[PDB]
Amino acid sequence: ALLCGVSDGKQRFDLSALARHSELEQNWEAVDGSQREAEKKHFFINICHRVLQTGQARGCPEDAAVCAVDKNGSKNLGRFISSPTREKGNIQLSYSDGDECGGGQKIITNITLMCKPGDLESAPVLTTSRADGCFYEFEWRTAAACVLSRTEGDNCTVFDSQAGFSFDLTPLTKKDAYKVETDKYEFHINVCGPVSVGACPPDSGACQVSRSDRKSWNLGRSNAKLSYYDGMIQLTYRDGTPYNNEKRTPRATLITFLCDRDAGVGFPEYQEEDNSTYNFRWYTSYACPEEPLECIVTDPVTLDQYDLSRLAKSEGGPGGNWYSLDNGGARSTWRKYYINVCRPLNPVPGCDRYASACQMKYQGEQGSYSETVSISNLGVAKTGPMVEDSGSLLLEYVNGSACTTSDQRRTTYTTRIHLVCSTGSLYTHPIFSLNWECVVSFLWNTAAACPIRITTDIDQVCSIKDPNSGYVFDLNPLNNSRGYVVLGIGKTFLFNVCGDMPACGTLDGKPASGCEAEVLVGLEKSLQLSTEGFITLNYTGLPSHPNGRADAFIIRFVCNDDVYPGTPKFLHQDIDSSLGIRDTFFEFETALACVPSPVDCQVTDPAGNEYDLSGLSKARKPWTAVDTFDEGKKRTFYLSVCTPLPYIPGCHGTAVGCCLVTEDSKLNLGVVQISPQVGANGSLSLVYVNGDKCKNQRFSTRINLECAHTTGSPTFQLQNDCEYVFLWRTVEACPVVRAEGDYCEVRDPRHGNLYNLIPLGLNDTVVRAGEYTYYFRVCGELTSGVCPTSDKSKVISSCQEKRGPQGFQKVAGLFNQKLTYENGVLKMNYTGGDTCHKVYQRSTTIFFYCDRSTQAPVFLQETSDCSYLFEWRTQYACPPYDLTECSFKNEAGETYDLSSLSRYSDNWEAVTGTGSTEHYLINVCKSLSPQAGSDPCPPEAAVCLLGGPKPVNLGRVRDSPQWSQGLTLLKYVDGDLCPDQIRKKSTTIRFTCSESHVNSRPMFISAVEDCEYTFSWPTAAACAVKSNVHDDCQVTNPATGHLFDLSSLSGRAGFTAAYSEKGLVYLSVCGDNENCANGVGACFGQTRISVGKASKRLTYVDQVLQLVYEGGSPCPSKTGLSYKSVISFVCRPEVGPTNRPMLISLDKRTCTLFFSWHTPLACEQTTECSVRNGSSLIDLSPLIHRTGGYEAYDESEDDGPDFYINICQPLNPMHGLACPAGTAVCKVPVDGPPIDIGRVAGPPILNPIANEVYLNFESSTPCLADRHFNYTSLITFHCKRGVSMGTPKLLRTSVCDFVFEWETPLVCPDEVKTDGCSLTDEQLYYSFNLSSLSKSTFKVTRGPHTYSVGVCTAAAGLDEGGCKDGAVCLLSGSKGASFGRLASMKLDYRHQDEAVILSYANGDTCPPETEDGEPCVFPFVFNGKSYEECVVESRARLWCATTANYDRDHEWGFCKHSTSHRTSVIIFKCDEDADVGRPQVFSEVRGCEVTFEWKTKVVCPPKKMECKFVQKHRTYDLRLLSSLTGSWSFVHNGASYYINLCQKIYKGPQDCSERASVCKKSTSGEVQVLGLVHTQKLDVVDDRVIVTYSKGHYCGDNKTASAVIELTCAKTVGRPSFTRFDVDSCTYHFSWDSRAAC
Amino acid sequence: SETLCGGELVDTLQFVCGDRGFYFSGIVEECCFRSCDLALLETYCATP
Ligand SMILES: *[C@@H]1O[C@H](CO)[C@@H](O)[C@H](O)[C@H]1NC(C)=O
Ligand SMILES: *[C@@H]1O[C@H](CO)[C@@H](O)[C@H](O)[C@H]1NC(C)=O
Repeated sequence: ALLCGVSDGKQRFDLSALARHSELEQNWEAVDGSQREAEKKHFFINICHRVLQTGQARGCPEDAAVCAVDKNGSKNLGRFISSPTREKGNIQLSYSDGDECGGGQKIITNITLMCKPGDLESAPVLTTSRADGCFYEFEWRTAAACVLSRTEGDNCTVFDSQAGFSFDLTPLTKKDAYKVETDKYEFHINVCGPVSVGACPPDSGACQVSRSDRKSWNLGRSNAKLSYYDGMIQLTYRDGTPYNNEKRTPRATLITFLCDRDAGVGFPEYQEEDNSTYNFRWYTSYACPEEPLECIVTDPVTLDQYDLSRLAKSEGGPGGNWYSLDNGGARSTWRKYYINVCRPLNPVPGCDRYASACQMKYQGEQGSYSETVSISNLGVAKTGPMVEDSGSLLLEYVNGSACTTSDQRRTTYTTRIHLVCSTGSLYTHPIFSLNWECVVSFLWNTAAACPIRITTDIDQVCSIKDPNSGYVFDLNPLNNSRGYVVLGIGKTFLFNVCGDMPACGTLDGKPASGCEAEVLVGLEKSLQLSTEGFITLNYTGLPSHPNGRADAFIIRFVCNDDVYPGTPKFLHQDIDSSLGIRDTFFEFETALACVPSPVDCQVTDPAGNEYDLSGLSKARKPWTAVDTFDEGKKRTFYLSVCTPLPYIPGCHGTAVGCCLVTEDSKLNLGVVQISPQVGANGSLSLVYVNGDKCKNQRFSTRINLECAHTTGSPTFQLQNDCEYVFLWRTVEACPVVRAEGDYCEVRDPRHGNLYNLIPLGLNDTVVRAGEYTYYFRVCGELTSGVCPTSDKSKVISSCQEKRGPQGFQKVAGLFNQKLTYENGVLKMNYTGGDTCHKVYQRSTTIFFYCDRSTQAPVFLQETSDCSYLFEWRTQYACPPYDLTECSFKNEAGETYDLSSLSRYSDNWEAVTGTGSTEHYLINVCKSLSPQAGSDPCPPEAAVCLLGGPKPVNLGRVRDSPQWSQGLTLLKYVDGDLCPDQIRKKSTTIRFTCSESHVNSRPMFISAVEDCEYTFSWPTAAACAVKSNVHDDCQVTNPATGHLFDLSSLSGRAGFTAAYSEKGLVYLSVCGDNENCANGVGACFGQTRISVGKASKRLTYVDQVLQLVYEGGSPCPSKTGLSYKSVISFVCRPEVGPTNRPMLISLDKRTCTLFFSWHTPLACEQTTECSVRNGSSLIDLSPLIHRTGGYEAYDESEDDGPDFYINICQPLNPMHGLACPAGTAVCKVPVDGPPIDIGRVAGPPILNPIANEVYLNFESSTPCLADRHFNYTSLITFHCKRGVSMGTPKLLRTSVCDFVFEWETPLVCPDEVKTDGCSLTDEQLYYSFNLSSLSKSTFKVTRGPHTYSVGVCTAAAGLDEGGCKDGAVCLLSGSKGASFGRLASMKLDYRHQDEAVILSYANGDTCPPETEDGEPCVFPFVFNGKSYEECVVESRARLWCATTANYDRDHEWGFCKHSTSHRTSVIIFKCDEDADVGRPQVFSEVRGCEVTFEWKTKVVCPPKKMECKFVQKHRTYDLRLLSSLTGSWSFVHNGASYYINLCQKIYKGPQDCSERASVCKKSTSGEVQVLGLVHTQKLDVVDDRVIVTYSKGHYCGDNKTASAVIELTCAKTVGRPSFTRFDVDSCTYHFSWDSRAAC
Repeated sequence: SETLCGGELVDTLQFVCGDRGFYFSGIVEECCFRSCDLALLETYCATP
C-alpha cells in the first residue's frame, strides 16, 4: 500500500513510527474512560495498513486496518484505500468504508493530526461524533508528521523560513541557577547561557555536584547551536570531565523539550543516564507552535470583505514587533507598548507565550542603552476582528493579568485596538491613547484595512486573481472594436484578446484570436499566472495533433507605467511542422495591467517640452469639479491626480481614482495610471479605468487639461457610454522649462544673470523642527555637529537624529555639487544616503524661493521614497527689482505706508468681474514678480493685462505721489500706445480701510482705453499709526503715566502649562518658543498644534494686561475658526513658587484657550489695604485668601457655590471657573458665564459716626437697568470675638448694588493695654498677675522644629523679625507663621485641674492636605529644588507631596486648602522648685494646634494671704485664734481632727501631705487630707459664721468634701465637732462657739 | 472643508476633557468623514 506519507509544495510529513507495522503488540487503545456502558473501548487504529490481533484485538475483521470491537461483537468502522489529506494547518485522514450504517451511509471515520513536538505517549480520543454513530471524528496529538528533518540554529533561535515552524527558547535563561533534586547529586543548568555558581568551573554550561561529597565535574561548556530534530527539540553540550576510561569519555549532556499547553517555562527534569550521555526532558510552553486565529471578517449588513492577514509580524522579531511609545512626564511613568495583531508574540524576555500586548518600561535608557525590563503582562488573542461602522474595525483581547477598577472586583487588563482606515500604507505604528480602568486603548491610523470588495465572484476568462496582497485585474479595456494589426516576420498575424472579433469570428467556438497570418483556424482561451515575470494566457485551437495539444501560444505580461492601453508588439514566431504544437509566441506589455500605486508622474514628450503635474498632487483638500444635472440633488465628483483619496465611505476598490457621490449610490469610476497625449496640436489628457460595472461596458475617467493663465478648478464636460470626459484648465498645463548648472551656480533663467548660494553654506544649519533634528550644510562637506560618526571615505552632506530611545544618525545623500533653476524655484537633488525600510535610498531635496532675507528654513512632508523635503525663502534668487519705498509717512491719518502689500514669489491678478477675458497682474510698488506659468509680461511692467490678446504694459513704478491724505496715491507712468497713439497708459491705485485678516485684491472698477485706469483696494492695511506707543512688550498706563515692562521673562526657553497628568502646553511671552514651530506662542502635547501666533501689541484693561495671540491652528467648529489665547496677567504682590501660567478653561463658542498668570511685574499700585483710626493702625492683610478665594454661599433659596469673595488682591485662579481675570467679587449664575460685579477700588474707608469699616468696588459691567455702567458692590465688617476669622454673607440686594455682611475679630479695636495679665476669678477670690512673666523671647526646641513663645508680648525678634504681631512664632524652617494675635489673648481657668489655660486664636492657616486627608511632609524636594507649599508644576491644581522626595516615591494628593487657621494653648503647673521655669512641647494635632507646658509657682502662690473679710461694713479681726505652730487636737470615733484657719499645717502628724488644712488619722480607713485656704470663703449669717474647704477626697461623681461650720455667738472659745454626714451631698457640719466670732 | 483624525485626534480628545478619561461609544465614524465641532467631542467623554 505505502500511501501513508504526504509531501506539500516544499516539505514532507510521514506517519511512519506512529503506526505498528507488523510488530504484533496491542494497538492504540484510543479511549479515555468518561462515558462507556457496553465498554466499547475498541478504536484499534494502525495508520498505514495493519491490525495486530491480541486480547480485545483478536478476531478483528482485517483488510480494513481499523477495529470496531464490543461486548456485542466486532465491526469495521473504516478501511484504508484513501490517502491522508491537509486541513487548515493539520493532517487529516479521511478513512474508507468499514461496515455499513443502519441507513447504509457506508461509515466514514475522520482522524485529525495536530502536532505537539516532544510526544512519546500519544493516545487519541473520540471527542465528537455525528450524534448517531456512523461518522467518527478523532483528534490526535502526536510527535509525528508536521515538519521536515533537522536544521541547526542561531544564537538561541531555531529560525527557519521554509518549514516555517520557527521556535525560540531565549526567555528560559536565568542568571541565578536551576536546582534539581536527586538523593546525593544536584544538577546545575542554565540553557543558552553560562553556569552561575562558584563550585563549578564557570567555562561550563552545566555541571553536577555530588551533594554527599562536594565534588565538581564539568558536564560540558555552554552552547548556542540550537538543533531542531524531527518532532524533538535537541540541545546538547561540550566535552567536560572524563571518568576513568582509556578513551577518556568526557561527560556530554543532551536536553529535550516536550510541548505543553499551560506549563509555562517549567523545571528541568533529570530523565536518566545510560553511558554518560546525560538526559534532561523539559515541559516548556515556548517549545510549542501556536495557531494563527483566522483574521478575515465578512460583512453582516452589506457585502464587503476585510483583510488583517499581512499585519501579523510573523518572524525576524526578537522585539521586532509593532511597538508604540508614550513620552508624557519625566523619567518615571514612561511606557513602551509592545503589541501584535491576530497571533501571540515573537517571544520577548520576561512577558509570556500566549500573550499579545506586553507593557514594558525604560530603565537607565540615557546614552543608547538598556531597552527593556518587564512590569505587567496581559491579553490573549481570542476573538478576532469584530467589525463596526463601515471603515472602523474594533478588535478586543481578554484574559490578561489582574487589576482593580475603582474598588470593584478584580478583573483583567483588556487591549482594545481601533483600526480606522487610511491610504498612507508603509510604516505606520499604533499611537498610544489611554490607560483608564484597565482598558488600555490604542489607535492605529492606516493599513489597507478598509476596502475589500467581495468581487461578487466574477469569473470572466479575461479576469485572473493576484494573491500577493489581494487583487483581481481586468483586460476588458482591450475590447478594441476595429481590431489590431500585429507585426510578423513570417506574416502579420491579427489579434484581439476576448469577446470582440467579427473579422475572424465565423468559425466553431466563435474565435477572438484565430486570424489568417497570410496575405485561419479558430483559437479558444484558457489562462493562468505565477506572478513572477509571468502573467500569461494560452490559445487552444481545434486542429490538434492526434492525442496531443493543438496550436496554443503564450503572451507573457509585465508592467510599464507611462504608456497607453498599449500595442501588441510580436516577440519571435517559429513554425514547426514536424511536431503537432505550433506557437506564435507574441509578448507585449502595457501600463494598464499591474498593481496600482502612487505613480510619480513627472512625464515628458518626444518634442522636448517637459511637464509636471505634481504642482497639483499636494492638495490636503481633495479637488472638486462643478457639474450640471436635473431638478433633483446635483451629483458630486471627487477627483485627484496621480495619488488616491482618503477613504470616502461607500466607494470601495483599491485605488479610488474618482468617486462619483450622489445622495443615493456610490460609483467607483477609476484607478491611477498616467499617460498624457503629447504628440497633438492639443495637450495632456490623463486616464482612469476599471469601474468593473455597467453591462460589460466598464466605467473610465479621462479628465482633459489645457493651459489657462490663472488658477482654476475642474468642471463636467459630458458623459457617454458610461465613461466621462471632464474639463480642467489651470497654469500647470503650460510647457515648463528648467536649466542645469554646477558647484552651486546656475545661469539663464530667461533673464541673463547668476545665482550664488555658498554664503548660506558658510556655517552649519540646524532645523530644530518636530520629533526630528537635521544637521546639514549647503554645498556639502558637512563636518560639524555630533554626526561625523562613520569610517568609510564617503562625505557626510546631511544626517538626521533622535532623542534617547535608539538615538540613530543614519546619513542622507552624499555631496553632488548641483542645483537647478526650476520654474522660479531653486532646488538641489542630494541622492544616495543609506537604506530605508525595504530598498529605498534616503535622498534629501532642498528648495529655495526668493523673499525679503528670511533665511530660517523648515522641513515639509515625508514622501513615499523615504526622502526629506526642505524649504528656504532667501533674498538671493530674485534679480530684477523696480522697487520704491512707496510711502508718505510725513503726515498722520494719511494711510502713510504700503510696504507689506508688495509680493516677490508670484503676483496679484485682481478679483475681476465674473466673465473677465483679461488678467490684471499688478502689485503695489514692485514691477511684476516673474510668474513661471506662460509666455510672460516683460518684467519692466508693473501693471499688465494677459488673457485674450498679447502681454501689454499699462505702466511703470514711481515712488508714491498722492492727490489727497486719503486716496488716489499710487500712479503708473509709461504704459503702451493708446488709440490716440500719443500718450502712454497712466494707471492709478486707490486704497480704503476695512478690517480683513485676509483682505481681497484691489477690485477692478473703471476702464477708459485712452491711457487711464483706476483701481480701488478695500484693504485692512490703510488706517493705523506706525508709532503705536512702543510696539515692543512694554506698555504705559494712560491713567498716571506708569510704565509696564515685561521683557525680563521673554525667553525662548518657554514654560509649561498642565492640562492633564500626561500632557504639557508650551508658552513664551512676546516671542516665539523653540519647542514648537516658528510663529507659535503656545502649542499642545504629542503633535505640535499651534494655538495662535506671537504678537507684541500688549494692550491694558482695568489693572490687568491682556496679551492676545490670533490666527492659530484650524479649529473643529461648525463655522471656520482658529484657536486664540488671552494670557491675562494679574498683580501678585510677592514672589512665590506658584507664579506659573495655569490654563484656566477652554471656551467652546469660538475656540478660545483662556490663560491666567501672576507676577509682581504688573502692579503699578503698591497694594496696601490697611488704614488708620486715630492712634490705632488697623489692617486686613491676613484676611486675604492666598491660594483660592472664599465662597459667599447660596442664600434665601434651595437646591442650587454662588459668590467668590477676595478682599484687597484679585483672586487666585482655579481650573474650570472662567470668572474673567482681575475680579474681587464674582457671581456664579445657573446659566451662562459669571459676571464682574466689581474690581478692587482702593483702601478701606471709615464711617466717622458708627466706626464700622466700609470697603467699596467699582465695575466695568452695565447694571440690569442700563444705568451708566458702574456696577457697584461694597462690604461691611463687624467686630465680634471667636476663633473663626469668618466668611462673607450677602444680606441686602439692590437691583445693581450688592451688600456683603461680615463677622471677624480683626476690626475689634485694641483697648487700653488690658485690665491686666491676671487670672481674676470669682470662685477662688484671689488672682495671679503674670505681669512677672512678661520678660523676653523664650526658645523651646523639641523634635525637628524649634519654637519662639511670649506671654502678653509679641516676638518678631532675634531670628526672623517678620512674624508681624506674632505672640507664638515658629522660628524653625524659613519664615514660620504666627499662631495667635496678642489682642486675641483669652486667659482661662480649668476647674478640675485648678490650672490656668492661656489660649491664642486666629494666626495664619493650618498647613494644607491631600483630597484623601493623608497630610503632607512639607519640607520636601521636587527636581532637586526644595519647597514648603503646594506647588503648581505639571498638574492643573495645587498639590503637596506626602514623602520627603517626590523623585523617590511618587505619592501626592491635591492641595485642598483648609479654612481652619492656626492657634495655641499653654498650661501652667504648680511646682515649688522655682517661680518661673521653662515651657515644653506636648502635641501637634495634624501640625497646627500646638500646645505648651510650664513648671511654675507664679500661678499657684497662696503664701502672702489675707483671710480677713467684711460683709455689710460689719468688720472683724481674727488674728487671735490662729496657731502659727501646732494645732489643737480632739480625737473622737478614732478620727484625729488637726485643723486651723487660713494657715498651713504646723508640726503635723505622719503621712498627711504638704500645705494641709485637715488630715484625719483613721483606724481602719486611710488617712485623708481635705480642705485648702486659698479658695477659702468666709461669710456671716444672721447667727452663724460659715466657711468652706474644697479639694478633699473623691466623694462621688466628681464630688468633694466641705467642712461648713456653725459659729453661734458665745462668751469663750470652744471646740467644733461632727454632727451628721451623708453620701449624696458628702457634707460635714461643725458646731463651734467662740468669743471672737461676733 | 477639512477634518481631524490620525495623530491630531489622539491629543484633542485628551485635551477637551483631559483628566476624566473617555470612550469610543463612537467618535471615529463622525470626525474622520463629517466635520465635527467641539460640542460632539465633549459628549463622547466620560461623565463623572
Ligand atoms: C498552456 O500552454 C502550456 C505550454 O504550451 C502547456 O504546458 C499547458 O499544458 C497549457 N495549459 C492548458 C490548460 O492547456
Ligand atoms: C477706633 O475704632 C473703635 C471702634 O469703635 C473706636 O471705639 C475707637 O474710639 C477708635 N479710635 C479712636 C482713636 O477714635
